[PDB]
Amino acid sequence: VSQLFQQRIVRLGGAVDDDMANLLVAQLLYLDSVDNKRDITMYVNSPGGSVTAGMAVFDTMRHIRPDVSTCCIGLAASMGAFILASGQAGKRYSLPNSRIMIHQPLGGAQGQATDIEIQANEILHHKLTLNGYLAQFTGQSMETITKDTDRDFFMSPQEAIEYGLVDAIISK
Amino acid sequence: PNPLVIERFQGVVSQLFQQRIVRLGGAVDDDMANLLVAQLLYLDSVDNKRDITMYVNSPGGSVTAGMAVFDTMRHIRPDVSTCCIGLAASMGAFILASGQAGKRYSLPNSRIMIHQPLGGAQGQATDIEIQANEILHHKLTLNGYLAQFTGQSMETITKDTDRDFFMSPQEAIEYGLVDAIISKPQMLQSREV
Amino acid sequence: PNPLVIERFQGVVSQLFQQRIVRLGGAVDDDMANLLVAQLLYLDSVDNKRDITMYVNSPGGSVTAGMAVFDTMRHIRPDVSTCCIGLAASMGAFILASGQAGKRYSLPNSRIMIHQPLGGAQGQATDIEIQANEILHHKLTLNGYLAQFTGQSMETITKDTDRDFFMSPQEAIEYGLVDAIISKPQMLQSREV
Amino acid sequence: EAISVPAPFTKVAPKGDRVLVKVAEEEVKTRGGILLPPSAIKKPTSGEVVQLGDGRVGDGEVRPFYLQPGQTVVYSKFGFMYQDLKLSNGEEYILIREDDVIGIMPRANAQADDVPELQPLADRVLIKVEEVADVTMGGKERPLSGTVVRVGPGKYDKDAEGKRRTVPLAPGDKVLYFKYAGDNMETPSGDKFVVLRSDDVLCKA
Amino acid sequence: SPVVTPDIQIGHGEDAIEMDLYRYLLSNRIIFIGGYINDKMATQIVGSLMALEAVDENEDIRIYINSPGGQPYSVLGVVDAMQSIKPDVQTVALGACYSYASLVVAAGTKGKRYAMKNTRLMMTQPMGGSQGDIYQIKATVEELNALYQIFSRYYMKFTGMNQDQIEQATCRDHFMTPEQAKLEGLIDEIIRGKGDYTVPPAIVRQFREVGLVDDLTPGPFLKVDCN
Amino acid sequence: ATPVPKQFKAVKPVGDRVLVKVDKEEAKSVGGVLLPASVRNKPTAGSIIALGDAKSVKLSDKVIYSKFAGTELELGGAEHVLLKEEDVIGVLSASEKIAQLKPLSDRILIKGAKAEDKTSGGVLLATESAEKPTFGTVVAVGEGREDEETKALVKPNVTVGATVMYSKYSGTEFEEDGDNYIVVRESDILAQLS
Amino acid sequence: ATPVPKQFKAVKPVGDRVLVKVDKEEAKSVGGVLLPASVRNKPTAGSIIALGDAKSVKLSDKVIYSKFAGTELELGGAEHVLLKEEDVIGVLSASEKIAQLKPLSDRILIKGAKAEDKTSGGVLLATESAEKPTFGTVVAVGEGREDEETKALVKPNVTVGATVMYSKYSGTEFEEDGDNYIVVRESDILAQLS
Amino acid sequence: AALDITKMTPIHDRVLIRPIEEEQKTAGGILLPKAPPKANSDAHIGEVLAVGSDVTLAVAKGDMVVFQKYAMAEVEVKEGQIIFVAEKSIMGKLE
Amino acid sequence: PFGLLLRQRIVFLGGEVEDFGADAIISQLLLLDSQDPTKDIKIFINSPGGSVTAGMGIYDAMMLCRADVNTYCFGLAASMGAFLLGAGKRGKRNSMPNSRIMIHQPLGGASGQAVDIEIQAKEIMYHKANLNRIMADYCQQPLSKIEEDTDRDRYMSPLEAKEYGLIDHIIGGEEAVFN
Amino acid sequence: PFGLLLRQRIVFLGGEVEDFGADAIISQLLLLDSQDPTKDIKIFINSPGGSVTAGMGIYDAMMLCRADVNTYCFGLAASMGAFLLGAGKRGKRNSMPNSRIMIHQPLGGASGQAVDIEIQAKEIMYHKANLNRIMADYCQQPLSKIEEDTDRDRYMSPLEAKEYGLIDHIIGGE
Amino acid sequence: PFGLLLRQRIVFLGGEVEDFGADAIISQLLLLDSQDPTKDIKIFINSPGGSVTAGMGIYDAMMLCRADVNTYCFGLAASMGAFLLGAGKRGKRNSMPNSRIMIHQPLGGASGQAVDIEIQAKEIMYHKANLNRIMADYCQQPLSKIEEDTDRDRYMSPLEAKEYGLIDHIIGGE
Repeated sequence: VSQLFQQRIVRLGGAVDDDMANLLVAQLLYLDSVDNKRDITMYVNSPGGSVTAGMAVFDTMRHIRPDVSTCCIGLAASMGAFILASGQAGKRYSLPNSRIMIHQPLGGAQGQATDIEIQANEILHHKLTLNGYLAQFTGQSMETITKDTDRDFFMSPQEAIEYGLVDAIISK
Repeated sequence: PNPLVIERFQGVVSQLFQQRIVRLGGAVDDDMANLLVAQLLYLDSVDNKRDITMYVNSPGGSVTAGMAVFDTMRHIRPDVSTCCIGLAASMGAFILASGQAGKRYSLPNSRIMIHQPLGGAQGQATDIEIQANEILHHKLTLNGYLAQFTGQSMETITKDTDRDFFMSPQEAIEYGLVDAIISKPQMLQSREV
Repeated sequence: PNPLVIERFQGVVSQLFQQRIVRLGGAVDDDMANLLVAQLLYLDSVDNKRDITMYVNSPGGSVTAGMAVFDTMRHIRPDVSTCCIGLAASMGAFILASGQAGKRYSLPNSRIMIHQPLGGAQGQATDIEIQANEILHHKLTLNGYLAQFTGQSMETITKDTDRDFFMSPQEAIEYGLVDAIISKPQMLQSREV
Repeated sequence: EAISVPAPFTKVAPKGDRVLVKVAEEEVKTRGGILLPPSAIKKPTSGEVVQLGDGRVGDGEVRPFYLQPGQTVVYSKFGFMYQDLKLSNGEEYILIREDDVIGIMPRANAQADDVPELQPLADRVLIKVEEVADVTMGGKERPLSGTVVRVGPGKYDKDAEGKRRTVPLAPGDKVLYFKYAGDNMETPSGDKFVVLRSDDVLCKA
Repeated sequence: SPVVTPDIQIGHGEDAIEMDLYRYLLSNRIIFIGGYINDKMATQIVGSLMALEAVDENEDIRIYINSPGGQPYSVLGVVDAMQSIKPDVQTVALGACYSYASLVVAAGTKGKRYAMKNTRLMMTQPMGGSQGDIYQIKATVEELNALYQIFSRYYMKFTGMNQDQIEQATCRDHFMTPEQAKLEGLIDEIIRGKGDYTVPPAIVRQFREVGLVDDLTPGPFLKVDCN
Repeated sequence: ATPVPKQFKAVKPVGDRVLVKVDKEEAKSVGGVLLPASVRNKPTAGSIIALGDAKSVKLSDKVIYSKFAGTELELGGAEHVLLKEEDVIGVLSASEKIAQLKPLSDRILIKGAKAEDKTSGGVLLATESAEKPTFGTVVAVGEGREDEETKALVKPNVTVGATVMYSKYSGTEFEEDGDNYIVVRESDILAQLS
Repeated sequence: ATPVPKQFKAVKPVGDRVLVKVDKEEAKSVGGVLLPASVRNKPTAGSIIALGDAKSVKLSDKVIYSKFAGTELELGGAEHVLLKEEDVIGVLSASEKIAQLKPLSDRILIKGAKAEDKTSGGVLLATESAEKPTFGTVVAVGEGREDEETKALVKPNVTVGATVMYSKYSGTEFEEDGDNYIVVRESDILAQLS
Repeated sequence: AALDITKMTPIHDRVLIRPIEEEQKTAGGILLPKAPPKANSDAHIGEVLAVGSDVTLAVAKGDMVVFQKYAMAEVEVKEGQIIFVAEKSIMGKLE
Repeated sequence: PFGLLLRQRIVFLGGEVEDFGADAIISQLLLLDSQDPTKDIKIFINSPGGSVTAGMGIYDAMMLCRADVNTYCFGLAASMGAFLLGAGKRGKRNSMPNSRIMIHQPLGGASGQAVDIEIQAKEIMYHKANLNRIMADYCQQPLSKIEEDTDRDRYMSPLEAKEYGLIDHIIGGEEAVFN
Repeated sequence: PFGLLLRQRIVFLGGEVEDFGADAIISQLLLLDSQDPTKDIKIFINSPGGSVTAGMGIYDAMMLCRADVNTYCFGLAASMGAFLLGAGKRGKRNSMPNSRIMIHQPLGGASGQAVDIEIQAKEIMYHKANLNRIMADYCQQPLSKIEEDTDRDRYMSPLEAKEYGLIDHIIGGE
Repeated sequence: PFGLLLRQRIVFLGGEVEDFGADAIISQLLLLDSQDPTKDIKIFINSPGGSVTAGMGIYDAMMLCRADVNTYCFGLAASMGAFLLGAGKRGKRNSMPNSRIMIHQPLGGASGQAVDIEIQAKEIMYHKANLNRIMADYCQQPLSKIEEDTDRDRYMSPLEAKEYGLIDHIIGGE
């Protein structure tokens, strides 16, 4: 898997947690430092993950002074699809038979009754942060993003272009 | 545990080994004590006159493993300068106190704990009193060497290290554990008038 | 344990290949026997006349895993000198007895243990008597091979092999397991007058 | 690689015993739009000599280089063992080695037409590719046959004579070559060419 | 080895260090089969068979087999790939063979099937398990009959026996000695030591079945009348 | 290092071997915090006692040298280094300023024209550049190499006021009140831009 | 080491190569305890069958060599080494004492001026693997390397009775009844401490 | 050189050899079927040209010399091995 | 080893298909297409199953490859490898003469909310509907006949796989296939 | 990965702060000051918390070096990296616009006698009074409001963290 | 690590000596015999105990060495290292002045059939008669004084271990 590092390809595989997010931004610090003109293509394949782990890789891609390219491989369930929509307009690619799922992220509330209400406000703040940023990436209204994110909704790659998740597909 | 951090941890301890810096790894047991005595018996090849920096950080451990490190620190020709960063246990602070007199340095934010060493006993009736006597022998030798390092009396050590006794290096410099503290001089702040 | 002991053990085994010494250690398993078959055919390729000093120290193992170790020593061109260090087992002393006559050595404080092979049977009623014939095939061939190595009769072997029987190196010369004892000459100790 | 010069000086001095050339012809910014496969951009670049440096110091004796400023040095652009030192007025001074000297081309300021007329300068030999099969007795590889067109002088001899011992090959001989043994060249007429070093010259055929 | 197995290798040179034991033996056209034959190591033996195929098309690829069994479809993929290559394959039987490793040593070329003196061979019908509804029970018995019909005509091509002798042998658990497997046609040559001609107890029972040895005259054989 | 026996009381080097005395054991230059592990940016340059068969090294020179130049020895309680003439940087003048350190071997001293901070206060996705291109300017030149034809030391065509696109991590680095001073190879000048 | 069919037996080494036979495996001096293959400290102490173009040594000389001297060959029904002229030390006399060796090439045999009791009965000692400092007294010296300029051999500037410093792990070590003896390069001498 | 034309005489700076293969492949069913990679191939020289750029080879045609383990190319021409040996990789003759 | 077949453009698909094992085959498939878009790529499929999410990425990777692909079935092909068997180029599909072919729908578990169950119930039906219409293209079979043969959990011999349209050629001259 | 940026003084506090994990951070911190004491050392923060005595070991080791210290927070910092976020000097404490800042008091542990409970009680009472003196230094906040902020769990946005004194700048501006 | 001291003829008897742990030390004891049968071999003992059948393979491999044997104890020698401490050459067995030396009968276990208890009791009595003969050899003590001391756990200081015969010279002074 070391041959992809010289071709400026990073791999987003499995559920995103703290040690994977530290390794993923470490590869992003090196690929922009060797060249600030060529893009970085990322193969996203994730079934979900933590709330703060997906937000730790979202902001560092916006700091890359050249654009990036995101290609869906197989499936992105409620955490990888947010990484797809945060890419550059005109560089969001996907497989023709892939799958895009948009859902609110998982997360628990362990502690006191005063503690579980003050930490659920952060989850309600995470829902306004995720749906607030996703509405600016797809160009749709604020109501339609908060309407379908409560339950799991799978999206075909053909209907993902008209909705605004991806920009094009690689058929060849 | 993550196997990726092991080669990164092995690299930074080997680069400090060229600068004569050793490390106490976790609890003191038999596997690291043979590795630690291999490190103190190798740093004399470059020079035997300059001091040896010892990073001290141990949350506990056995009794006989720390005694194998204690006797070699006071026997070798260069002075061993111990440095406690973080948390030192009863065996960890004894390693810190076993350094050269006047060259035991630390930082004033650490925690120093000294007590009688932990142990157990299992067997027959005469097996209990045999294994209890060597713990009291280890009680007398740990409290006896601490009375010579700190300069206190014999009754002072046994009545303070009877239970868990946590100290700061601001007050350990008055007892005799740490000789001096290492801290940069800060700029004076404009306080309120 | 820690792989640093494994790395320093891998080095001294690699130096043993330059002195034509193979290593039989631990329990005789299926994977370890395949590591020892491939290391015996390579030592014949660099020289087909020099002997191979086989190190034998095993506390047990499988019966069919050691059967591949046995017949690969008799068909190769040079003789294999087998030595007993520490402990021999039922699959360990069978390696000891399979050496060349006149070149089987041992140490005077090692233990030679021999018994019938273990195992078990489970399944249907026809599966019991078939699997019992497999162990009796392993019972009669090991008793048949040991009668040719030591020179004893057939009935005196199975009277000692049916139970766990330990052997001394002083009585192994009279019985026929090892041929000689390699040891340094003793010191000229004065008597008590 | 692409270092900018300071402003108050423009005259770049060489890297001691190296070759300083300049080339801006037949680049990406050119008038030709329809071209050959990318050996056409790997053509003789015809680098004009600006200034030649001193001899080779080495271990205590000055070695000559056998070059003149009135020529056009050919070098490989894909073989990035050089520096691209660009001036402020669009001029790019390229500092190449003596091993990067391919040869001389008559009528150099043109397209890839005088490739059969390439005369080597350093330890290189021009081999014409014969239209034969590549591997027929293999299954390990087999070299392809080739004909010598032009020969060049070799390296400097360290003896007391101080002469450049030339390559013993002759034009018209049949030799062998491998596909990864040297720099491949292509002509629009269909003929192919390759240049090998003297250490890769093995035998005739 | 109960706790750990060290890397038993040798690489020595005057200038550079060589590879380990299994990498050096694979370069000498020798393949080792050890452990359980699952789907993971099945691609290792087939992939090494295709690796040595591109190196040379005439040298004899040797495969060493020592396994107590394996997956029935993973052991099926190594036989038909071994029969669909150009050069001949010399098989050597190591340790024991339990109903799947005895097939690959019988699948070698004629005249190159070498078995040792104390090798254990076994041939049985394939096993399996019932699962759920009757639409899958009928699919299970049709699968076990398909695995039995494929493995039946494998032994007919490599040994040349009759189908009645295979059904009488693979009905129950039948372990074969190489002296008995040489009569059945599974192997081609017996490997012995320096004049090692010991008689195994399977042939002493075979000598008792034909009437060559009795209880009064046991001969120079092992005792067998202790039943 | 080892203590020498009082048996000879004589040192006579052969070949390209020059004996140098160590100045002091760090000379307490880091006093006030007393710094048991600190920076050693000077390889103990000192005076010369014996010459041996050296060519360009004089007896009254204050020879600076690399840390791996030779074997350390405790001549009568004082540390001594028997350096080689091949890896000498230069000699030190009467003043302790490093700008007056004139080289006597195949070395060229430069000043340096690099940026003091490549991060500009600290920015993410940074801190990597190519190791070869950099900027620096020459202040002084040292001695050249011996020629076989003329039997004399000749110097290359380099001046004392040119800027040089040199190569990083060659030689060593020093500092004089904030001003850097780097020694490079001779054989490290890409262009004499003056 | 490969077996050779014996065809003609007309060995003529090209260049300065020397074909030399190993005499014995030390006549089994340590035979009786397990018979181990041990480290050889006397590589190829035998006679030369074919000289070639070498002129520093004769045919019937008993010369010691280095461990990595040449490639081993199994010719003549025995082991043989084919080595060059750059690694010869000197001839053995009728007595096999290693102290009586005269160097026949650019080699210097030294003993080692150290104390006869360093362990002091088994004290807790370590870190004795020093690299820079060591001592050695000279017993004999030979003729130096051939100079390519004047086409002549010159003796190095070293006496036969002085203590000279040298470098660790350079050369081959020998033992003569507890006394160490190392042969070094010519060109491995630093300073005579006498 | 020995495939397209019949004039297999090489240049003055190299010679051609023919290594001899032994019958170690028969015992491969028990043992390792060949030797480990080593020098001293014990090959006879087919074409001998003494004078070259490096030191010469005072040898006759048909004799056998020793070779280094590197700095040579390998090829198979008419079922026999041919190694492109240099003139500097020769140390001496064998018996 | 495996690296010797990689430079000869031959990859292996062995073991159970996982998400970590999916992108390892996709990353090496695009490297062979960028090196030589004219040379064919031979694959070897031996899989006892896998996920329907990661298995479709192998099918899209072979459709993304501009060069032709060659397939080889040895060992097992259970519900994921049989779909990747026929998905190659027609006329260049070979296998072993005794390998087994299993055409069956993928599996899946469902748990959670009541609205959560009906989402993944029609999702695995849409995966069943998409896998049926894709496998009916290269087989030249009607849709109503190929949608009921995948419901039967019975393996397929390679003798009847040839006229079924899933495979083209059999290595061995088509006489070594045993019933 | 991590070794490709370790030569430019890049410290990643990934994972939970344990006895072995924090020791790898301390042992690499002494390496960077010994090679060059004039250039800055960058420390990245992405950790959901950790031990009390182990997480304190990163703060006093960063104060041991004589060079400059830059600290950046990625994702979530829960009472161990958030205390280590403001541990650097003023002016070079930057943070991401979407990173969560969690303020929480540390935990404790005791198992033995009841007199061993009160030893660990005053041991964590000393650690609570220690960090309130430290956190009020680089934030310019009084001790009355900084004790109640550590009482309850509060996830803080970096918009209000700039005026609180814990961070200094925001990377990107918005 | 330990490879730097393996070339300096130093071995380490560290950790609990199991069947694989004893195999690593006795394989190193014959390599140092093959390297030089003249120079000294030092054995460093730090072990909490082990089995008798694995620790007996270290004694005869040490007695097979024709060179001088130096045995130094560092820390704990519990029932196995104390036997190997006296097993060296007289005049070279030393120990640190604050180490613990425990002498004890060799441990053993018995299970299986009742007829195995016939065999397992005999090998214990054979190992007891073998070790008491060796321990009375280098200590110059009668057999009645050895058996009454090893019957239970007996820790001892190196002061009374000098007059017993386990060590010969004190290396730490007093």
